[PDB]
Amino acid sequence: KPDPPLGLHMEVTDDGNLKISWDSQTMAPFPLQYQVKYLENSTIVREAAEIVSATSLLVDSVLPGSSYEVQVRSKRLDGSGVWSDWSSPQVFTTQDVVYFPPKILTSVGSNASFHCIYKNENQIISSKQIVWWRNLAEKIPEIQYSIVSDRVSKVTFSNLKATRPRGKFTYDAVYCCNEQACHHRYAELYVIDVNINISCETDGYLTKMTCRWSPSTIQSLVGSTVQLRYHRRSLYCPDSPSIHPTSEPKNCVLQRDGFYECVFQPIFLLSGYTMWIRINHSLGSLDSPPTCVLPDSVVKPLPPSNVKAEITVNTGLLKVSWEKPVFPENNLQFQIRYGLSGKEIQWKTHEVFDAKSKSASLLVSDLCAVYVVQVRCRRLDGLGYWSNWSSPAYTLVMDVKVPMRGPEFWRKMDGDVTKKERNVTLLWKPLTKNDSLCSVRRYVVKHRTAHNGTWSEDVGNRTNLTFLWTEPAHTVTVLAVNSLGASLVNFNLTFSWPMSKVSAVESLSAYPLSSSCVILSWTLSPDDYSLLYLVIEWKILNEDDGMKWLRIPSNVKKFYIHDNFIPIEKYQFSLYPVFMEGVGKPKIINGFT
Amino acid sequence: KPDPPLGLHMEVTDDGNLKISWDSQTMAPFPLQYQVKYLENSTIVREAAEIVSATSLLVDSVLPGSSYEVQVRSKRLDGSGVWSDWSSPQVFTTQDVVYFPPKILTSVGSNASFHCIYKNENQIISSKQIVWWRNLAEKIPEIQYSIVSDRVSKVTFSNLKATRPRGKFTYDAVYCCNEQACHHRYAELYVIDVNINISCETDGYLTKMTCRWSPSTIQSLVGSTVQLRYHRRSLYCPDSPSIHPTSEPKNCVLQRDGFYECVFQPIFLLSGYTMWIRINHSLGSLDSPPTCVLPDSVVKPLPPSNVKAEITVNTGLLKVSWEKPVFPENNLQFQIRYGLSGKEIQWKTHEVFDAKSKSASLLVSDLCAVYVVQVRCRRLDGLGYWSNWSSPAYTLVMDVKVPMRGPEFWRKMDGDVTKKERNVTLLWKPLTKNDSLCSVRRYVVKHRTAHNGTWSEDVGNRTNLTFLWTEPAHTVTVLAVNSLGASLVNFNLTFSWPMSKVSAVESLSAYPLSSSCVILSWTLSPDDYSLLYLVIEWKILNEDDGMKWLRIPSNVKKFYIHDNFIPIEKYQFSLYPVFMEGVGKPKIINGFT
Amino acid sequence: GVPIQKVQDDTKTLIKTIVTRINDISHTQSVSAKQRVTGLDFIPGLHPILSLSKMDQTLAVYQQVLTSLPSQNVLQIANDLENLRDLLHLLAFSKSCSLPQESLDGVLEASLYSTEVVALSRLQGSLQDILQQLDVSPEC
Repeated sequence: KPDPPLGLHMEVTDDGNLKISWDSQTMAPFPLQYQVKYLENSTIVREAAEIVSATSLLVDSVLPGSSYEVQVRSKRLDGSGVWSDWSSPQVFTTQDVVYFPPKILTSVGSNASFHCIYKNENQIISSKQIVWWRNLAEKIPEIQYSIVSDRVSKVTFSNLKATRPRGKFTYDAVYCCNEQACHHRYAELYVIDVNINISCETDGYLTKMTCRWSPSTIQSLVGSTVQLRYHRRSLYCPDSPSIHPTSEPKNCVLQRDGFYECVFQPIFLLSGYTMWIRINHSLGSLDSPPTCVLPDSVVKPLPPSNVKAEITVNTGLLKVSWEKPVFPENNLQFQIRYGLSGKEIQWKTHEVFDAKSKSASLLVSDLCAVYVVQVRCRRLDGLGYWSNWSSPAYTLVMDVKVPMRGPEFWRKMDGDVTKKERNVTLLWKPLTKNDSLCSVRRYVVKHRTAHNGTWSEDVGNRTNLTFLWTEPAHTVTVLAVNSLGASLVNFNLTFSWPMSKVSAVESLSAYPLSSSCVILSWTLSPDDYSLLYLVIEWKILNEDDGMKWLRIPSNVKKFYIHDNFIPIEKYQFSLYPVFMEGVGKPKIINGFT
Repeated sequence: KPDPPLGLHMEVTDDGNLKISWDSQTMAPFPLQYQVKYLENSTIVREAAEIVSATSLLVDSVLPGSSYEVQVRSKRLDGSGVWSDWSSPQVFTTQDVVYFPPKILTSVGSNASFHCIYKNENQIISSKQIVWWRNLAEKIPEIQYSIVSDRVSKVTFSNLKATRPRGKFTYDAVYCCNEQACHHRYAELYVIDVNINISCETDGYLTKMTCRWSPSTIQSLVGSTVQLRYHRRSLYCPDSPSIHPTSEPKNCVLQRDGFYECVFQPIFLLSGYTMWIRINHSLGSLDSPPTCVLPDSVVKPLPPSNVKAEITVNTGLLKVSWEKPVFPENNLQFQIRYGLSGKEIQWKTHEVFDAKSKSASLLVSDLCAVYVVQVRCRRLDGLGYWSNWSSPAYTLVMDVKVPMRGPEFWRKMDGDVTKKERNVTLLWKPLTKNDSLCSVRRYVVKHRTAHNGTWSEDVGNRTNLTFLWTEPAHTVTVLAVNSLGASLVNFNLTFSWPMSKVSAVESLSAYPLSSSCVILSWTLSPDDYSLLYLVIEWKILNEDDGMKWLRIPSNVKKFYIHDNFIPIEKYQFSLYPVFMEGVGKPKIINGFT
Repeated sequence: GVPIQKVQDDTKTLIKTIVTRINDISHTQSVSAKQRVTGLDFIPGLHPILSLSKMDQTLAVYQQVLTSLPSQNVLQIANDLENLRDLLHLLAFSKSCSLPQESLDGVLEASLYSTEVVALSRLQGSLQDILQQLDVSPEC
């Protein structure tokens, strides 16, 4: 005799039906026939017993606010069997509202519809009187209504815009009502921002796919698994990205920024990857809009490499040489930023429009000053990004030419006035980076005499040289010899006693602007000889030392003398005119400082 | 038959009471009466036996230097019970020297009485022979001495003072001695300050309560237990701060700020918490004045959120906007600090008394520099805390209004005298923040001629502009256009050769006041043409550059020029009179500085 | 001993505070308070609460309802309701008058969201009504 049925279960469907399912006799090695009686204590009481060979049954068009008592018995299907006892009756009580379906879980832009059975005083009202509201806000437009039956009313939503949140809820609430009076139960519309832009990037070595996406929206409904789904089409991305039936999951790892990142190696450089996010929920499943990516199109450009900067020979231009990055092989324009080497770099930009030019040249103000120069490249069509700046290129401090100008020198007299041969001590000063390039190896004093002729004496790096002047006329020139050669411009100063008495200054005056500022003016006589410049000699009046000189152009009547003068000591200022034929007769004045 | 009694113990009280206790037999379901025998092995041996229904017995007047032995047996109280076996005896021995009491813990203004039974060579000396000494330093006056008995010495302190701590001795150590013969025994009299200020703060969400308090004074006694005790009374706090008999301890932990801080969570919000610090000391329990609080009154005022500080256009005020925090809900006072942006800031402060004002306008010296502003708020009644200063708020540099007065511009001549088309270089200076208000976006030079009418060419940010003047007359007006418009008051300058020969100055002279100041004197001729103003043009004589001009009112006769004057150079003072029709002929003099 | 004016001001401040704090929960403000919903008729919604005993039994029922909902914010609001009920007992003591002192699970289980949103907006209404009639000489 068969065992009475066990595990009776029954559920109200989305389409407003009832499905009854129960556990069969596992121990029975023979088929079973099931008599299931339902007592519908609805607005109309209907007790009816149906027969099923399986464990499933359906009842259609449920009446709202109704009881249901379900009973099941079983029997041996084959042979002279005996019907078993009833199972446990179970009682359902329906409510005033029936939904078709209760809930929908979907994405943006879909088409979602509901139907309603509204009871009122056990009278199923006309569908013309059933009207919906979304979370008790406003009446759905009439064009979105429909009548499946006079009792089953219908509402439709096309072009579903994503449900912008209202509090912690993740859905729109819905009640369908007999206009002004209706029931407690609430229908849920789960729509979220499913259009997501997962940003995928190729590594600079073309061995890695890294994909990041921020799930800022999904972390509001719980109990749903989330994963990355993808497929690989053989070559390139079809213009319509869609989910091919074969799909595969990818494991991904969360980071601190709240983004999930997915790491892929090795990479198919030309296979198109159709990718999306799968969200498996109890209600159903959602998928983000499939997007196809081709790896070579998301490659971060690589910096130019093997960068050396050097000052061009005999021109002073900044030549920068580099090697093209391995990828991509397409034509690239180069933006080169450059400036001085230091804490602050006055970045200026050079534009190179041909890829084959692995080296270029630019203009700089200083020709041995260290610089910081970097290079970046972009694809010619602009399809891509800007590569990282190249290795900072530095320029070496080295002379490129011969020096431009020789040092300024002046004479000091040693010996008595009467005796002919006097010790001329030529004192010059070290040359800055404006005329001496950036270094000088030595100074050479080239003489010029009517008796001994022209001879050059090397004094090395010294700024002084004492030589015995003997002849009535003696020109002397000073040349600054660097690692490459002698200075181009070189002042020539002649010594001559007959022209040592030639006066070229009418008047000389000095005023103490400050302790470190002595302001000097002079009026010069009409000069017959070829005058190059003048030499200001200032010293404390009536002393042997303190002797100091500067080279003034003869074209000016001004000179600022900036020196640590002693206020209590009066200073003797001597202005010496310089001619081709010889040093002229000075003008000597005395003034305070 | 009942079991023999167990758990015998004996103790001696302060006054000299002998307490004997034993453990009652719980296993017996009937009351028990105990026969207890005690043998006093004193100087005279005694033995006695009593019957008590309870489990305790008292023997008053414990004899010094005496032994006591106790034994107990039990019998059923109701019915024909049988006496149980005698228990295990307990033996104890006593001591000699006595104080009443050994120590006293009290506060200022108390009436502390002390007594001592002092034993000298096994003899209790008379109370007149016992002398009390404060810390063995100063004898206590005999007016405070009293005679309880010949063998009990008494001292009294009415209206006590605070026992100021001497090192680690917060108490006073009284020594009662045989005049000059002092024992080592002493009595400790404590006075301890317990006044502690407690700061309590309710969270910013109304879920938990956090209290902080500093044990500043109590960090002088160790070995005692210091803890916070709280009692929750159903509504509010009693109007008189008091100790309810029932209370509980609260777990609180010290933190690095020096304040014990502890949290109640979740909170009973209008349900009054009466707490105070209990200190179980060896002498008893010192209790801080019971402080009761209603947590709602000590909620945190949050720093106000979303404050925007900007510049009001067309009015030049500093606008600040904000919203009230989530809590509290009472009226609020607000404090605002503001100043110019920078590493250093001069904080100006203002306060708002009405809570309805969510916006404010303020006056600031600088109108168009970056400003940093911070906000804080407190309960208007002040029953709480001052909020942390808000995040810095930065204004945006926008022009307040169109400029007021236009720039002063002058002419520089380039070209031959006969060559009519001459380059006029208009030179002006940027306006001050009083004229330009915030900034001048651009300069527009509007020209005027009888041929081309009036036309303008935009200059940019440059203060110099060289234009080719060709016509016999040409008017120029420089307009400083800000983001809203041009300057209101502007000057027009006309260039025209035929009346450029018009004389307006009779006599001109200069005097070198100093190397930094020079005085300019002039007397003017009766002007037929409208003399708007003059333009003093000073430059290095017999030179081209060094050219500097200044505009002078035509209604004055004296002027002062301040510059880094060069006393060597004679200077060409060219006072150019300016007319409505055009520039007049300069008055040119030469003079040293 | 007990200053009654402080109690009226604290009562008003706490009511206004609870209503605004619950007012920060955004989804309830857009829900019609007066709209009738069949099934939650046991919740003492808008139905003239015109006596001290009716206010007390109303807040008692509201307390019993809030006690079963597992949210922390509502738990403290329920604590404030406790302080308020004890305060109404103190107010009746001030005016001299005695004050004496199931199906929730079914609606909580079948429709918790609807039940909560309505229960809360009705609570806000009850407090707004008591406030609107805490000056027209309240009587026991």
